[PDB]
Amino acid sequence: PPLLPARWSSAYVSYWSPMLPDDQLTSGYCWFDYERDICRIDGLFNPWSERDTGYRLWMSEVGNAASGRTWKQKVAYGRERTEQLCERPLDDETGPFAELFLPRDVLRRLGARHIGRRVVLGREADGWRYQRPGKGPSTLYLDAASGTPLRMVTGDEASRASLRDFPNVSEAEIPDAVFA
Amino acid sequence: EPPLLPARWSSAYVSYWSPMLPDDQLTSGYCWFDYERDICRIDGLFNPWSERDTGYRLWMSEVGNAASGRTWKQKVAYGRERTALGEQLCERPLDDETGPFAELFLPRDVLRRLGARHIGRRVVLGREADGWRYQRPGKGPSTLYLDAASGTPLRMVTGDEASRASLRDFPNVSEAEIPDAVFAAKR
Ligand SMILES: O=C(O)C(=O)Cc1ccccc1
Ligand SMILES: O=C(O)C(=O)Cc1ccccc1
Ligand SMILES: O=C(O)C(=O)Cc1ccccc1
Ligand SMILES: O=C(O)C(=O)Cc1ccccc1
Repeated sequence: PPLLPARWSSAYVSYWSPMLPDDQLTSGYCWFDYERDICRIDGLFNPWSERDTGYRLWMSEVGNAASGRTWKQKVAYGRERTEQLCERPLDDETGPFAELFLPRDVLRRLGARHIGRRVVLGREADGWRYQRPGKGPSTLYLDAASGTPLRMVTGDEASRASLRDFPNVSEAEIPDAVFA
Repeated sequence: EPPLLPARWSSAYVSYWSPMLPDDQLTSGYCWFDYERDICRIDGLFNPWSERDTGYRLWMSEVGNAASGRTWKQKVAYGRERTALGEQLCERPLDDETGPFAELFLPRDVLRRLGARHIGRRVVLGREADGWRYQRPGKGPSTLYLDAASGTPLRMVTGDEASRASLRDFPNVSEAEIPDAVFAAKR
């Protein structure tokens, strides 16, 4: 069971299997620096009920596993009738952060098994299935050559699951300012 | 007289429409602009995009070099597929695309060269902002809202909001140096 790359950043595409009528397809960008033990994710939050809250949330989250504190910048997009979107930002938020969203050693700590191989985003990929504890199964697809992440499946794709795709992973230097 | 845009700026963006019509999408992504390099990068689900006419929803990363007059697009198609499970999304990378690129999506001097007037101040994204209104000759009006203290972009309005406009918001603009690799134009 392999590690993830020491640092990576990618656009991401986030969706569901199956796609139910109120499921959203979204995008953003994310950064994971495992040396600093820190990540950042910018995008429209998925899932988020506009039905129950009255709005769609855009979020930028900086999760610092070294200090155990996350920081969130938030904007709300509400629907009004005059039919328009009403932008309002919410308070910044902090709270506990036990580990990164994908810990570098996740496949070793949760005892992943190799389920086989799948073409994902036009690349050949290793499927690594592992059980989140008291939460359910997950599959992480790693590029079967470079070892960088292609797709993150949270749940069982055969019944119900979140999917996050990473189409342009860069393993390059991340400037300090990104995690300011 | 209107200001120049910041020499370099990058931000998450949220992209939408006024008014929101049935097929209109709210999307998000990230964008980088370097005016000394005469280059820009935008990553996101393309908005607007006709899934009805094409068969899919497009995610794209585009690098547009106004200096070399060339663009590079990385493309991934998300298609709907009927399945035993109801239906599911199928990702399909398309070929990378290259081609001509005339000018940056938001040129630094755009307010100056297109003769923008100061129409007032407004709070945009919780910040006091200056509104600059101008005409894109042969196309329609625009308003660009700039942070009134820092001069950075906050909201780009393409069209007239009270009838039909696209809105792009920039909630976390950074004036930090942009590493060269961001504009590498390889997946
Ligand atoms: O799974 C997703 O698509 C998300 O919503 C992740 C996320 C986390 C923090 C800020 C924005 C998006
Ligand atoms: O574990 C989560 O809750 C996540 O949001 C994971 C994730 C990772 C990368 C981009 C978006 C979401
Ligand atoms: O206005 C938008 O929301 C866009 O779609 C801009 C864009 C340009 C190039 C790649 C991705 C998104
Ligand atoms: O004018 C356009 O066509 C654009 O795409 C402008 C833009 C600027 C910043 C982020 C996304 C799109």
